[PDB]
Amino acid sequence: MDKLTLARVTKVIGRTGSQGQCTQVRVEFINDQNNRSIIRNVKGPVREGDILTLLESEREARRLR
Amino acid sequence: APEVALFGKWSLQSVNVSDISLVDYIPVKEKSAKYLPHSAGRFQVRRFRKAACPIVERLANSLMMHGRNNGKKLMTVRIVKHAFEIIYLLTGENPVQVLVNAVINSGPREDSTRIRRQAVDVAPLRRVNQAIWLLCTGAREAAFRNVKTIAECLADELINAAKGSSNSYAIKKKDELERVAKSNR
Amino acid sequence: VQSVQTFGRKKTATAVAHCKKGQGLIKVNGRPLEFLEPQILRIKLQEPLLLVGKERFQDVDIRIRVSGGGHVAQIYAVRQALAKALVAYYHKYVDEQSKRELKNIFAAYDKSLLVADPRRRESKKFGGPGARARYQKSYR
Amino acid sequence: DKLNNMVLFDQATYDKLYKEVITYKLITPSVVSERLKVRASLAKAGLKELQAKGLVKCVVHHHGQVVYTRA
Amino acid sequence: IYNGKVFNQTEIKPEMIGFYLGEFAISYKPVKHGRPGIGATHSSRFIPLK
Amino acid sequence: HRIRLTLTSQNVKPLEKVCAQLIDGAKNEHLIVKGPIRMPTKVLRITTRKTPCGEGSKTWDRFQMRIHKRLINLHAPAEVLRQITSISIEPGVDIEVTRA
Amino acid sequence: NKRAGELTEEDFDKIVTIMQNPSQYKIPNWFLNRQKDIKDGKTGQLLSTAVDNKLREDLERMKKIRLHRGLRHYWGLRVRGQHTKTTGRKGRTVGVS
Amino acid sequence: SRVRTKTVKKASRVLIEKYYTRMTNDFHNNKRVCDEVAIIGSKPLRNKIAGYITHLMRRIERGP
Amino acid sequence: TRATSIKDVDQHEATKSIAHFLKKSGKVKVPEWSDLVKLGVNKELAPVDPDWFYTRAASLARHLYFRPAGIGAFKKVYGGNKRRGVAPNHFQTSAGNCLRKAVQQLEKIKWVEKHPDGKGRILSKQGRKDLDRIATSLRS
RNA sequence: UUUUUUUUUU
RNA sequence: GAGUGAUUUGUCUGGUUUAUUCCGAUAACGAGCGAGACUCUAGCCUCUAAAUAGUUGGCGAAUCUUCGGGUUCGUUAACUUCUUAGAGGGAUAAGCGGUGUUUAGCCGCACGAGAUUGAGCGAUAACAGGUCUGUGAUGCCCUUAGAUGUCCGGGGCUGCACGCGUGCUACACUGGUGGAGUCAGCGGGUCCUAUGCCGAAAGGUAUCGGUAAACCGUUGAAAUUCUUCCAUGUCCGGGAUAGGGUAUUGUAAUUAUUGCCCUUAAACGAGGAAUGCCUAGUAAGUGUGAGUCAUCAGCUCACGUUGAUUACGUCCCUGCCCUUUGUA
Repeated sequence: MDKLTLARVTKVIGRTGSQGQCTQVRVEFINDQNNRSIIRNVKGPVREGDILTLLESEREARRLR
Repeated sequence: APEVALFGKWSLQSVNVSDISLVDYIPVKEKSAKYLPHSAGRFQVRRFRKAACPIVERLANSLMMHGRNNGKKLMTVRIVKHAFEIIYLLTGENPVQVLVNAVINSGPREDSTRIRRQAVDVAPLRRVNQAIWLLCTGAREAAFRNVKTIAECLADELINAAKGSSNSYAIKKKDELERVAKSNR
Repeated sequence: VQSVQTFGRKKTATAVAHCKKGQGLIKVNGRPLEFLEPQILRIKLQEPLLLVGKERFQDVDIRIRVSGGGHVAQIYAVRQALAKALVAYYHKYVDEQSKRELKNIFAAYDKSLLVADPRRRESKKFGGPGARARYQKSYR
Repeated sequence: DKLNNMVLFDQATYDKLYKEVITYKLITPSVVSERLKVRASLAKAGLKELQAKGLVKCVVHHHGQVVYTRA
Repeated sequence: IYNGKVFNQTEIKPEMIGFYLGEFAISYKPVKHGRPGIGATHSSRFIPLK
Repeated sequence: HRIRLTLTSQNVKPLEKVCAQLIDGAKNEHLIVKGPIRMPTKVLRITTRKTPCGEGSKTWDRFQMRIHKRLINLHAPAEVLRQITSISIEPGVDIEVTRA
Repeated sequence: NKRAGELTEEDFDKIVTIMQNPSQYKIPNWFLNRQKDIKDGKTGQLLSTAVDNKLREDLERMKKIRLHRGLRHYWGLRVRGQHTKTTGRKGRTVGVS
Repeated sequence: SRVRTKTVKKASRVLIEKYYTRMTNDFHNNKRVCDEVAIIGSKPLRNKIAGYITHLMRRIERGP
Repeated sequence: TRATSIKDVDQHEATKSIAHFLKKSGKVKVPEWSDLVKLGVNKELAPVDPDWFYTRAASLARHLYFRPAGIGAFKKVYGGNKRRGVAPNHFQTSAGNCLRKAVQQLEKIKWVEKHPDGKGRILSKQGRKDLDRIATSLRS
């Protein structure tokens, strides 16, 4: 059970998925002293400044090639 | 400047969005404080223009589905009006606040994609979009071949969704997606 | 005789508002603003008055004549013509400061109150029932 | 299973209408019909009587919906 | 009464009053069906190449 | 009296040329001339199938002919009409005079 | 605006009398489902099993006189000149060989 | 899209080479100049030429 | 200052009051077949209200207050969509006998005149008087 | 992951 | 230029563009077609004009009035805001920020009515694609009066165990039924038909006006809005099938032309495997006009009214374009 972590989107890496439906983005944790910045895959239209709510924050998306 | 009240009855300035992520995607107050949820505007010229549409107008827009009811925005606005009256008369608080809480609680926070599936996060805009879609879909199903009117069904769906109770259609579907997504981690 | 004449448009509906010096009257096709169908779209006609203040309308007689289009389009044309008529009156017989204030309130609330929406129906093209949709294709 | 729903008020249901229903926060023909197993037409006919007698307040009186509340 | 091909002989009974002559000389033959042929149905359109 | 000049044409340029010539003639003769009144143009549309058979994609040819009509009102009982009407003339424009 | 159960028996008797004698109570002849009967010439409203009896008699009359409509009726085909190639199929698909 | 065709580009180059003095860095001035300096059969074409001429002036100022 | 003409009141209330006045006057002779007919081909059942004639005449007078017309025009005014069963709906005019008889009764009560140009019916000198009186009675 | 065929002459 | 030659290069490494669109590099130089430009169309706005378009008044008249006003016709001046239709302007990547090879350009902002409105046209080279049943376009073949010419009378092209395609109507309370109340546009007419009278309707009858911004026609459309009853019942959903009567078109209605009235009231309870169309005034719903038309629209071609959900991506499926590569 990982705490609900809020993370703001710092930049948009670009589209991904079989049909190009997901968006790979870089997120930075909001309430974090170290400012954990990781890469995530997002469903739906996302832009810079959007705050995502990760149910679990340990997972990391494979960087786009 | 006079305070703008939806339908001239409900105040908008006393509405707050709990979800920080959805604060800027649920337009209620300030520039979005509109007397009627029927404003003939262009919210699809660019990508995120729909994010500026008032949330009540989005509800009215999504309630006019199943082509039988396609284009009847006046009927849909009346339906939302009566549903809001029922909401206030049944719960006690601002029906706009009830709708906002339902939208906050009805949007999934993790979903699945075909990249077997892969669990992914949900952008705030899609989280709001699905919230409205699930709520309207729940009301529509409950009122089909049922004595309960659409306004009564809509009122019940919003109330249960706002409370988070697992009797609303939207909450059940929201939990279904998250549970399935949690498997595809 | 202090009088101005403006117009509003929407789809095909067009409304012409003649606003003269008067005792605070607003009549659309000779009918009051409180008995214009559809009922639900009456706050749309009242919106200019609600935002600006009835006190800035009670000094004029605005007679509006609308034609073309449908009910909703005519309601929008009428409200646009009302707003533009008040602005034109305050521009031609009241101070530019008040005219600027009026424009500021109207634009802050709704841009369509002053500027016409340029959307019009797109022509149907053969091979389909409408502008974009096409007749069902059978491949066998 | 079919809704064996009565077309006119049995005496017991009639008394129930004056005792219980008047206390409901939300009063509508559909809810009273689902409660007392009465045709919705009867439900709103009886609610008109309740309004005339002054035991309920009308909040919405649309042709597509009627809503009453406890007084 | 001519039916298009032959003259159908018919006695006029009193019960035929108020009707047309053509109603008593059918112009076609009642259909009795015949074991559908090749073209019918989508499965039976294929002819082997060799 | 009101002489009505009806000039009709399928091409705008010759029609307006003739109309301007008549207006100039009337003004030169110092007549009471009523400016060119432009009647709404009449559009005749024929939409046909392009193919001479029934085969192919269903494509349609949209033909249309336009007719423009101009009205000129004159208060001229003198024979200045004869002159102004006779001098100006152009193919493709048909003019008619009425004693309204 | 009354439910049929709240009616007494003489109400039904009155209504039935009117139904069996509509002409008496100023119901015009154009309101009836059997006007100028081909056999009797009387104009009345057929009720209850009379409708089925008259349908039987009509079909029997046409079949006996060998009218085209009656022949089609007892063959079981459509009688109002509709296309029967594609619609009205209430049978079983028949295959090829 | 917003890519200027060789027609517009060549016309702009000839105009700049032949009337450098009259071409300022203002679109309206360039448009008015073109109206009398060249015979262009289309107002959109003339405006495209004038706009590209202004864009070329901005670079000419910076360098060759 | 307001509510001095039919145009200043609610048209539904205006027609209701006019029908009440016509019924009370006791001078309108209803056709014998009033309880026997439909009000146009597009309708399936006869009118639910047994006093539909008075309401129809009230509506006719109210509309005559707005524009002159004839029997043919009123047939379209009261016409509507006809459902052709398994084929698409189409516009259908209403019946003409009821309209004609109602207008003749309105003439009998000296409420409707013939057009001075002889091309329709116009609300009469007394008709305008009575209708304005009903409107100002509605007042509020 | 699976994915075999296409008569003769012209 | 390169190859004996078929053939290449020009017609590109790269960047960019909806684009062989441009920038640029370059054994090629200079050109053409196509694209673009262009024509029509939609905006938004200023000069010309309007007894076939209208307003603002002035003047008569007649209603109400809370007495201060409202509504209404019938008409002689001022003016074109509205209407019409000519002539023009207006937007262009032009201004600001970022980015890019000092480019081509791209993103965002501002200004603005608008920062890609929709169509038309549309190359080289082809297909044994369709059309001899459009043609006084046509070769060859056949036939030419016991005709395959032409006309006349009947019938058929609709015939029904069945399979498929395009569709219309529905399965219902976001509804149906009776009222009440109201808003179009494209366009048509010698045939449209106003308006009186009769008729329950269908329709009948006397005819006005119009060959038309003049009359039909202020084109009183539907969906939609407000009310009344109905309430989850195949029922007031649905109106297939069938009986009787009845108008109208036409020489003629049988194999029911179509419409009207009463009656009968079927399947259908949201539709399997599959599969179509679609990105904003669009989809969908909704009606209207025109073509066909003596009569007959569930079809097509257009027009408006009400009016959204989703996305602003990708090459995963289906394909397309360019380059390299392999090929029996």
